Amino acid sequence: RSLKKGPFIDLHLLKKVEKAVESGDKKPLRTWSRRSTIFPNMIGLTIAVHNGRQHVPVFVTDEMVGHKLGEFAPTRTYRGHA
Amino acid sequence: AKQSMKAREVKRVALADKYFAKRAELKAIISDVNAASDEDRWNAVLKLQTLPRDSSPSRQRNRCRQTGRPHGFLRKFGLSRIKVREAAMRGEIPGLKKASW
Amino acid sequence: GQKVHPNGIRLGIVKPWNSTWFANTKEFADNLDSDFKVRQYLTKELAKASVSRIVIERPAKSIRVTIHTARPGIVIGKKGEDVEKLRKVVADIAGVPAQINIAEVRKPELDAKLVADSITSQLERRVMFRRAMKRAVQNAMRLGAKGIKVEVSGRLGGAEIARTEWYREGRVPLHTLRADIDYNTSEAHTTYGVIGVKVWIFKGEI
Amino acid sequence: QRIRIRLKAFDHRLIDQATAEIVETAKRTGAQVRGPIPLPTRKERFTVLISPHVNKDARDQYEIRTHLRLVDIVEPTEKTVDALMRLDLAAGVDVQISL
Amino acid sequence: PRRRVIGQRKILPDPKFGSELLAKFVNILMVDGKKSTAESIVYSALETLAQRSGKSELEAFEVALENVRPTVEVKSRRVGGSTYQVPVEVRPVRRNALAMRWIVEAARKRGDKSMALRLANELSDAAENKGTAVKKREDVHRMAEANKAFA
Amino acid sequence: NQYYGTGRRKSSAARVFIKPGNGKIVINQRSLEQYFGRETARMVVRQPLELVDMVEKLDLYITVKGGGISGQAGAIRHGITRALMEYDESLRSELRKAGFVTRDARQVERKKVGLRKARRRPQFSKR
RNA sequence: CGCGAAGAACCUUACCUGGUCUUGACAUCCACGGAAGUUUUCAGAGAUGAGAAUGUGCCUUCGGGAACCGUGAGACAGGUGCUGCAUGGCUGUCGUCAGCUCGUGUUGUGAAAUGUUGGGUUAAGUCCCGCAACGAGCGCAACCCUUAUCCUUUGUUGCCAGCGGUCCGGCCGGGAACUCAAAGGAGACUGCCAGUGAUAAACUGGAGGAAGGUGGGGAUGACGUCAAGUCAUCAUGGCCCUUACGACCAGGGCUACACACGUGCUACAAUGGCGCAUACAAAGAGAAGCGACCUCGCGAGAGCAAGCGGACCUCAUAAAGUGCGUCGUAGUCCGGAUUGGAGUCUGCAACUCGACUCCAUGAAGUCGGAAUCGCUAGUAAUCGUGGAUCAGAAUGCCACGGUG
Ligand SMILES: [K+]
Ligand SMILES: [K+]
Ligand SMILES: [K+]
Ligand SMILES: [K+]
Ligand SMILES: [K+]
Ligand SMILES: [K+]
Ligand SMILES: [K+]
Ligand SMILES: [K+]
Ligand SMILES: [K+]
Ligand SMILES: [Mg+2]
Ligand SMILES: [Mg+2]
Ligand SMILES: [Mg+2]
Ligand SMILES: [Mg+2]
Ligand SMILES: [Mg+2]
Ligand SMILES: [Mg+2]
Ligand SMILES: [Mg+2]
Ligand SMILES: [Mg+2]
Ligand SMILES: [Mg+2]
Ligand SMILES: [Mg+2]
Ligand SMILES: [Mg+2]
Ligand SMILES: [Mg+2]
Ligand SMILES: [Mg+2]
Ligand SMILES: [Mg+2]
Ligand SMILES: [Mg+2]
Ligand SMILES: [Mg+2]
Ligand SMILES: [Mg+2]
Ligand SMILES: [Mg+2]
Ligand SMILES: [Mg+2]
Repeated sequence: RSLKKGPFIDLHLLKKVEKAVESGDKKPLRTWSRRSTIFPNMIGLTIAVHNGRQHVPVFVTDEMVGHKLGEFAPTRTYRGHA
Repeated sequence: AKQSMKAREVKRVALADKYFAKRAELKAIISDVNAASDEDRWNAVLKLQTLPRDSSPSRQRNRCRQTGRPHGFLRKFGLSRIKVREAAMRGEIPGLKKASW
Repeated sequence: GQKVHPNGIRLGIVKPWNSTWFANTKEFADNLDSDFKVRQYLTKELAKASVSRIVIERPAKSIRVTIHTARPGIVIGKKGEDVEKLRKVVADIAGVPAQINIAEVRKPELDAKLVADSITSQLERRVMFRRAMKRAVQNAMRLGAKGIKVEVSGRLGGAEIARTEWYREGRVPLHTLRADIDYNTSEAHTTYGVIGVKVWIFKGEI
Repeated sequence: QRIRIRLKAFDHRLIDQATAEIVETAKRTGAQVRGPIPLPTRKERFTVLISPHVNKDARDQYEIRTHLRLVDIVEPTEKTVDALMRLDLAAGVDVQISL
Repeated sequence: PRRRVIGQRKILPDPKFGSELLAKFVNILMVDGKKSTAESIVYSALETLAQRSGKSELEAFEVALENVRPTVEVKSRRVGGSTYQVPVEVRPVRRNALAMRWIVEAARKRGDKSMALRLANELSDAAENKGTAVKKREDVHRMAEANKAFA
Repeated sequence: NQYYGTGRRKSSAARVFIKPGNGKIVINQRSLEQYFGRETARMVVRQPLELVDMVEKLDLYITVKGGGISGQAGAIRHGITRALMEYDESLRSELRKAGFVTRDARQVERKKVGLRKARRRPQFSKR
């Protein structure tokens, strides 16, 4: 776990989220920053997170706050062995 | 070892000694415990990403000088485990000799 | 079986290092690197000078290089026209003022590095390896060596299957630490590949 | 007032020559030399894989031996300290001067 | 060894009693190089034995020991396609080591609380010809009589 | 006067000073029982002075460093023996006959390459 | 099969998805234009594109070159692409086993033999005898390092016997005795004695001695064998790609999980668990480093900050042990896996995927089938400590000491 001396979100996405809040809800905001945490300003937005080869869409709700963006986009596919 | 890799390492070293080792204040004396818990700290944290992904000294793999071998490095000589033995044996390394005890 | 290399098994018993400077952990890695570059450069452009040993000393500040060659005229040149060219070009490779000596080997038939590269040169000119091999052995033995063995290996005479032929004669006690055994290796680059040459020369005890 | 100087070399034969030479050089200048003192020698040790590939179990062990000596001059008259600056110390030894 | 005629490493006697037999016993009982713990177990159990069996501290140890020493063992020898248990007489020094080893191994497989209490009870009933240690001796002798034809 | 002796063991080195008097034993400014909590160490230290029965006739001043308790007890016995030599020099044979003169030259063997210990090799499997 | 890898979050990275470049990320050659470097804004995930400040360094023997940047076109670059059955170099293995050969002579039509066999002896083709063989070489042994005893020299940062002082601390004066440091020597040779043995070689035993028969350990790997391994350390013959099999970037992956095997660690308890007190090491490392004392925190750690390129300071309080108390044979006051919560630290960044801390939870496990592995003495077993790699990240590897 990181420190209580600041959470971590990247600039290139912090600009996009704060630019997209006032202009309403639109097509999902496409990103690669799996490592940026989720802020209360994000609630209700739809973000397409990278998973190596696609941008899976996640709709942010109130309960997914404080979690990193990545953990709503699994990178491995597994359906059984037989 | 694929000259492209050698080129990457020299670029990373040159990029590290230009930005950081002087622009390491903003990761030390603003990420410090004080009353700057306002945007003073937050903006430094945000600024540190804008710098190039390199120049971070934690990104140089410390390859061998004569071959660029990424594994089996020895800091005292700067060579890999292969070239040290080869050069030790002809007598290029002062002092060094087979140890038995 | 793999043999221990014969030179450094004797370093500090009967043989001296080729570099005799002192340095702490800070610059040890960087003296070795400069020493590599100067040796790489000298052997690259003294190819026909028959240089057999390049010892490097690093006094308080400067660097001094001693060259052991069998044809000092070519490296000295007229009145020292080109040894100064060496000094000026060494000084910036090492980044420190340089001073080049030139030492001397009397009998090239009794130095392993000179024998080895002589054989490679003939092989690279398509000489029957038996002639080169059997000739170096007899030349060295009639000048007073107490023993010698040479060894070549790898696609000899343009064969399709690599072999290993070694001609030994005299006395070469590799297991005795008192023995003064001069050994050195060289490679020849044939149109059919590469051929390694190894030489052992035994000069006497203690 | 006293000068204290250390000698580091990679071999004991060369450090002996330089030590016995510096020590007598000062004694000529009339001062009294305290030493020499053989300090413990630092022996580094290295182990390296000798195959280019696998066979971890076949290694080779090397070492660097650093010999060390100490001499103290306790009445450095104003002809000794300078004189020491012009001695033919070897190449494989280095000196450390302390006042 | 095929040729070596081995000597014999010396053993220091007991500190308390000066016995060359209890030094072996402590060595047999000790584990993982903890000599002090073994001496504590042997001493405490020995003195408990002394006061239970009257007096005579270390010859109370001898009287139980003499009740468990084997006199003939069996050696398995393969003949030509069958094997026989040829019974062979035991050497003097081997008699003690066998007697001590059996007592200690039996003094481990009990339900008592401590190791001192565990060992003292074995040392007692062995002097009284009871216990797994003396049974081991009976079994070995019984096995070695059934093959007396091969002696 | 005082007579001196150096004895040593696994990794310890003891120096022992013997003086005529009554039985007094001091190890590193402490009494014999205060130092050696292990009772066999006490028996080892006293052994030479019970063989040559000068146990109540000598002061012993002893300084010990290095090693562990059993090594220190071993060194002291060797140091005592050598000093007790320097006292009489005529009671050598019987001190030799008990194995006290011999300086036990056993040392921990160095770990070797490929072995988990001095001699313990890893497990070997055919398949 | 804890192997390359002495350490995969990014990098490493060679693989995948997408976005990008084509004389190129690395080098030489020409032409041309700009001294370089800067210090900043936008777009972009970033590569990269745009743009605004910026400087004009030196000889000019006043034409350029310096060095650096950018553009053009081709010689070429580049390849962790294939072939270890085309090769070099390096390594494993039989095996630290005692063998493997040659010159000359002789025997045989010849391949070949002899020597090198035989009687003894040895760790040994080690040695002595005999002998159509006479000699020699590579191997064995010795020469090298370390350990075990003693002696000479030097005495700080190491030491303290005799002295005096003392705050009881070698801490002060002081001493060079002792431990110790590290240079130079002495010592061990079947050398001496007795017996056996072919008037032999060598064997047993004894003395003396720190050590006795190769004192202990290490380095040292003969001719060759496996077309053994490595074309991904490197070098290299042939073949292949050159708008891509080359180059740059972000994210992922190498950490998947029905299963099977190899090597380890922790346990199943009382020779033990827990709590308090308390002894005794060795070898190492340290400058973008080791970090003391003190204050804060239950803790990991935080704040301030001395000392040290080190026999001086720091890492760093050894643990088994020992004394007292408690538990009382129970899936337990054994076991500490898993999971929830809350944290610290490194690092642009710990979701995939770090280490550690505190609270809580308390799986399997009650000594393990057929079978199988290591070890002959300071060895096995057991207890801790250090180092390399390394921003962080060992139960692995390499070394050190304690009990034994
Ligand atoms: K090869
Ligand atoms: K012949
Ligand atoms: K190739
Ligand atoms: K990844
Ligand atoms: K297992
Ligand atoms: K493990
Ligand atoms: K992580
Ligand atoms: K429990
Ligand atoms: K680390
Ligand atoms: Mg790294
Ligand atoms: Mg150990
Ligand atoms: Mg294996
Ligand atoms: Mg292994
Ligand atoms: Mg990447
Ligand atoms: Mg990666
Ligand atoms: Mg033969
Ligand atoms: Mg024959
Ligand atoms: Mg021989
Ligand atoms: Mg013969
Ligand atoms: Mg040998
Ligand atoms: Mg003295
Ligand atoms: Mg093959
Ligand atoms: Mg390949
Ligand atoms: Mg892997
Ligand atoms: Mg610490
Ligand atoms: Mg139970
Ligand atoms: Mg344990
Ligand atoms: Mg460790």
